[PDB]
Amino acid sequence: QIDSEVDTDDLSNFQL
Amino acid sequence: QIDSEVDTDDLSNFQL
Amino acid sequence: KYLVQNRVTGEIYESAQFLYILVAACLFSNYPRETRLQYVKRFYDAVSTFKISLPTPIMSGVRTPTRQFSSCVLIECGDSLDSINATSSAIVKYVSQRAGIGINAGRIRALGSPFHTGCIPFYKHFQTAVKSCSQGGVRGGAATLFYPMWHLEVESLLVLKNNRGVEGNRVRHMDYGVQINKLMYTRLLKGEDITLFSPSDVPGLYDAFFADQEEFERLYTKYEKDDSIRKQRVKAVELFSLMMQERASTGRIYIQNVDHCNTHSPFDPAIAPVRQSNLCLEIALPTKPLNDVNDENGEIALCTLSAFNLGAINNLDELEELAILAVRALDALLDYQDYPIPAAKRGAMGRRTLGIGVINFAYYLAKHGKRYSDGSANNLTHKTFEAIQYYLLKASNELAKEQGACPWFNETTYAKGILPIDTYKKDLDTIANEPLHYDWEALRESIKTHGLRNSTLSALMPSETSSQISNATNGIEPPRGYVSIKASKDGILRQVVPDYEHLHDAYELLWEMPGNDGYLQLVGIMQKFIDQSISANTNYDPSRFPSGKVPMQQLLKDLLTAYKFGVKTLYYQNTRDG
Amino acid sequence: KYLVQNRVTGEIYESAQFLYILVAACLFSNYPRETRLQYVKRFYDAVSTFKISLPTPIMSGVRTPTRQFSSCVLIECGDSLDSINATSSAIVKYVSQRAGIGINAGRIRALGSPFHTGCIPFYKHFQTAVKSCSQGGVRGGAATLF
Amino acid sequence: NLLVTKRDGSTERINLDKIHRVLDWAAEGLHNVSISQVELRSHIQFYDGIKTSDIHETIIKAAADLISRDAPDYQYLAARLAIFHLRKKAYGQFEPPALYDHVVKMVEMGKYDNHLLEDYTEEEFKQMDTFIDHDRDMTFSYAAVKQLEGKYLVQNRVTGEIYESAQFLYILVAACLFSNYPRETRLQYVKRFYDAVSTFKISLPTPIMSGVRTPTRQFSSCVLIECGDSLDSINATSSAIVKYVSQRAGIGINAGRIRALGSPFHTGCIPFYKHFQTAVKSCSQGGVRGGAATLFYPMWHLEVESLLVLKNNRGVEGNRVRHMDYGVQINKLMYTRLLKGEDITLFSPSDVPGLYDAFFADQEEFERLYTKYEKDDSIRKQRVKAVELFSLMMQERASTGRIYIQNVDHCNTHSPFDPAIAPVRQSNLCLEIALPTKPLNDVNDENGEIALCTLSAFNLGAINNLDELEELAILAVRALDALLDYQDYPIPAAKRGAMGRRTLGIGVINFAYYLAKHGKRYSDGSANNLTHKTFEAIQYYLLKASNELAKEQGACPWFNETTYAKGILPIDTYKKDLDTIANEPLHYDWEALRESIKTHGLRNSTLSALMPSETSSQISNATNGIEPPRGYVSIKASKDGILRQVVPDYEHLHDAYELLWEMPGNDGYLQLVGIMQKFIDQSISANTNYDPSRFPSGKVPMQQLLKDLLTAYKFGVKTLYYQNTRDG
Repeated sequence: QIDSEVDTDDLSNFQL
Repeated sequence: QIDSEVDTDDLSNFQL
Repeated sequence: KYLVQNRVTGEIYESAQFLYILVAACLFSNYPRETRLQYVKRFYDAVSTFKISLPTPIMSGVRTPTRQFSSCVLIECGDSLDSINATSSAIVKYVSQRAGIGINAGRIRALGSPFHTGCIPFYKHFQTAVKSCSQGGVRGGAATLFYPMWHLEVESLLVLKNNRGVEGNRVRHMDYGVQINKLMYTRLLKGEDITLFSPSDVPGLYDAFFADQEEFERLYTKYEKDDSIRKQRVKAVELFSLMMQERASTGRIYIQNVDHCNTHSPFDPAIAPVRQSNLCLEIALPTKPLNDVNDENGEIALCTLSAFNLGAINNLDELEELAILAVRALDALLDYQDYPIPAAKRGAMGRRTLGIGVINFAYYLAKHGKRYSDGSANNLTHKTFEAIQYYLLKASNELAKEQGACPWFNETTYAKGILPIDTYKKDLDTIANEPLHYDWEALRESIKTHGLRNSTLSALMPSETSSQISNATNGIEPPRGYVSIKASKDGILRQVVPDYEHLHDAYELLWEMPGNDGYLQLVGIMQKFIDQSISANTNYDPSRFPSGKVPMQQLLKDLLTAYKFGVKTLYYQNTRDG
Repeated sequence: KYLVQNRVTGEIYESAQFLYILVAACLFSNYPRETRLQYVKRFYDAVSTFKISLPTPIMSGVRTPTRQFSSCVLIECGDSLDSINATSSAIVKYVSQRAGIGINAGRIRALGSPFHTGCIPFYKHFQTAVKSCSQGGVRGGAATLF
Repeated sequence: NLLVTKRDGSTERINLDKIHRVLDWAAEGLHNVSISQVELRSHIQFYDGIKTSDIHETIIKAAADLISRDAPDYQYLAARLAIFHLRKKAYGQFEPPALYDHVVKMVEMGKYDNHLLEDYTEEEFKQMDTFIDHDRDMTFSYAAVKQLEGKYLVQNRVTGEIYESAQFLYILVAACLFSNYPRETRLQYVKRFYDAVSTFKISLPTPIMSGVRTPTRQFSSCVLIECGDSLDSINATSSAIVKYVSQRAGIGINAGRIRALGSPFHTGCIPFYKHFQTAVKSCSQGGVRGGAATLFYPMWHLEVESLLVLKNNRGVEGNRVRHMDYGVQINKLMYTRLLKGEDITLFSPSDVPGLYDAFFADQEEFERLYTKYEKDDSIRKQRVKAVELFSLMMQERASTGRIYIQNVDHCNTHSPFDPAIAPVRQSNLCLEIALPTKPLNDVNDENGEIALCTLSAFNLGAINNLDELEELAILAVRALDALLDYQDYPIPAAKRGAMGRRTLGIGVINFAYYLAKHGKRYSDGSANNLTHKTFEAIQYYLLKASNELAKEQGACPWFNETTYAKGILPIDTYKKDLDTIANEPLHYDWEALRESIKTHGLRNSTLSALMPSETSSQISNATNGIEPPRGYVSIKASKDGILRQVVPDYEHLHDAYELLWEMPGNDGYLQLVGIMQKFIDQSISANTNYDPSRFPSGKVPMQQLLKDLLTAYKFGVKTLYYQNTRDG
């Protein structure tokens, strides 16, 4: 199974 | 699981 | 699989060197007498010494009375019954000849549109077309179906191979490719909404999604604001999580970054956009919907494949001769093979698209003392794939001088003097410093002037059969173990990785990788040069994570890493069992 | 399912005798003026006094802009891919117009013949063609295969 | 290029040399650690525009992922990197501010208690700052830092902001607890206590370590409540439980007095037990998460057969109370019926005048009353076979692991308390606490007594010799005694217990490591004499510290209720069978101490108890309490990754260690517990352990379960805590 925990603040840093 | 076999004669020797 | 034989009596009629020599003889048979047997000899030498690998249909059929050699077909469905029927008919014809199918069904309008009944019943009909020539509803015939992430029915589409649901909402025996661009990912990063639309309700949106990112954002936000347009709003974090959950559980929900496929592409997206991929996610070619099986205005994309054996070459300059042999052999096959559907002949004769990849990459890295996971192979990979693409382009450019460029060469970025070295994802500059070693400026002018015989030359496919015959590691993938095991009527079939004796410590096995970062950087570096895409895998070992469960955080991180390094597609997700 | 109405808004536009007289008027519209209204009256009387019954596509549709009135179609499939595809395409077209289908697929060669894979995968394909325009699973599209 | 986003928001460029230097710093003195390996693994995860905090966390995790038994020093590489990251996150720089500047800022913010600025002058804070060695932050393992970061250090839960570092925690705990001391000794005590805790010689419980220096006064984590046979007492008990569990306390509940089903209270114990369970879990997330209790009853209770099966997961809902643990109370007489293969008669306590009291206080009076009531035909009773009752208990103990034993005779014949005045009639949640209680008739009943105990532990691996315990006992006893006057008391009856008896429970951690470095083991009797010597020293020096505190500040108000007050010592009252398993002589002058105690008293009615540990031992990288480790490497799940901890000094001692499942049986461990109990004031959270694979057909015989139970009794073991069964 997978852990559904998503930290959106951790992702908000990323640049595409 | 556990084996329910109890030898009371083996215990009767013990001193508390 | 290979040697000419009688299925019924079990009789075998040839040996391997007769196979190799006659494939060579057939493919080069129309060549002039001054060069003919010279090409035959050199091609024979190349294949018999495992430097070039050919696909099974060629290896089994070239020299025999058959002309069925097309194994890779891409069909785009239009939003009409006539196109749905043409698509289904074309699938049936091709799967009867053993082809894998890429189906674009993203244009089909959503459930409830003023076609009322939606995509899923039509998807079911594509699935039965796909399996129409299969043993018992499964054995034989395979497809991957493509749709945009913003489709109004996407939430229903994402769960189509979830084995726990009602039958009228499940289409489990096709794989799926979800199409994404920068804008979708930005909504994820910002924690905002993604608005879902039926393509029938949003003029120009679908086209712009592939061809023009500025025009997509202008139209998207415009339609988001317009209250008259039917729409559903969902959280970006929720939609992405659902996709990745289904990707993780099935291993067969794929990703196509459609912007990358069109900004970094041999094709001018204003004329010939890349709007889908194939079954295995490495092919990236223009298509056009049919309104009838025999529609002459349609375009079904076809691609002929082969591969260089990176473990069989002593140095990269050997690729000059090998590219000449490979390109010419396959270009000859295009005029040789049969075309059951007019629209597919149109694609093949118009663009003459080829997809030449590699095998034995892991062994190649091992013998150079490099690894996947640590960045140590970055510069070597850059050097290697420069050489591959340079020499492939040089071979096709020279073939064009000799025989003429492809009829639709003018639809390529190549025709405009644009090269993959101009259009790659610039973030790659931060992960490799390897200089170009070949004269791309000269090639640029030579291509613009004399053209290319073939609109595409390179694509990185998976391998199994081909790599087994050369005792090569599979495609670009690290091996799972030192010994491979296959079940056979003749007994347990074992194969040991090439040169285990000397290189066992140099090899990096699949599950020895601490993460996907290093492999994804290597794929990005390859993609700088590759014309089409790469069948890139993601891999996760539950035992490496707390409580034995892979976090959604990491799944999304790797997805975003792939995008940032210009990765065009994502193929299988592998999860270690245990 | 008979009276002309707005399915979205719930509005009913006509009443039963207007349906009957107009079905009569449309069906006999191309008759010579010498006999036309005579046929219209007699047909109107026949249907409105229940002596003749007509199918729902005629009853709901004749008088409206639609010309889709076929509800009963029979298609025979030949033993070739071209015919299988033609048959499938024909089904899809007709089931989108609400038709019931009779399919003769008995010509299709058996599993293992010198089409190697047999009848059933193609039967499955005809079923999806039948259900291609149905709610989502079963609701709508009907066929009998022979 | 690779751009890096700073803490402000500006994009600087990546400094690989600066990262390499920090890693070089963290690697100082460590062996078998590769900096390039850490760099390779983390730098592949770097992307253009990655922010600074993320680079820090990436290399920390990279080091953490390389922790193994072959390379244990990665534990300290990762920790130092984590410590470095925690400094910047709190102070904006590696070097912490001056203590005074730190305290003023923190009081301003409302994170520290303002009494700190009242009780100490700026100049005293300057002086305290000279005691501090911030480089002691470099002595924590990775598991330790994680514990500090998550549970200990003052922080903001919502924003994730961390406000202090570990040495500020240690110095201010010291400063708060010794704040009422006179100026001539004050900062001397502060310095020595600080040194003791910061060098891991003394371990403090989580509520102290997290809360002492902050505005909170909730530090009570261990409460013992006795329920009387009335609705008024049942209601008072429930109310007191609710108040205490809202403050995060573990509960020991004595409900043995509640009359049996069918008594002329008609409906029995179980519905009331259910009500205690909901009181216990009244402040818990979803019916389980938070709040914990162990409930106690005598083996001879009329409802015992129903009570034994309360956490059996296969039964009807109205006969199951599964989310409390249970402690069955037994004495010599019960065991004798087992040995003789006779009956045990069950009674409702309401039907048997004086029986319940005698059960704890007077074994002769118990046997006189028991046999008397057995003969009396007018008394309601049920008879069962002793072999059957014991087997049912041990079956449930084995299946759940959470049916506990209390030998109530041992708890009262070998006890700091005179059982005629202040009998020990229950234990706590974890079975190491053994204190007098009195039922309440109302929440605010001033005649009730709820027992409370403040805990700590000596780190046996951090002391170079046993005489070091003299100073450490002084520090530990005085620090905790000060906490008693410092902490809040939500229930009057609990304040009565704490102020009347001033009970402490100081134990040990790192016992297994201690035995390993002395080349001894649990299972073979080789540690018997060393254990006797060790626990003599612990108890002697604890008593000496409390005796001296009594000279200085006065003995506890209820000192006269102790056996100590009568000139009776644990060395007079221990189970005599211990004489056969150890020959180690007493090394300290107990006769002098005897007279000194009788004359000057003890500040604290109890001093010692052997509790389990997890958090505390992790922070010191110690083995847990007195338990042998299950393996060389411990694993915990974390949002930050897999958390590993390697047993102390694995490199040199891996062969000297005896892992839990390497023990052929429980005999050796039980003898060690018995030897400890000779000296310990309260009890010990003693585990029993069984590996099915060691037994024929893979099943643990009831014969062995009973044998070990009887061995425990014979060596004077007071309680039995968890039964562990190896899975596999």
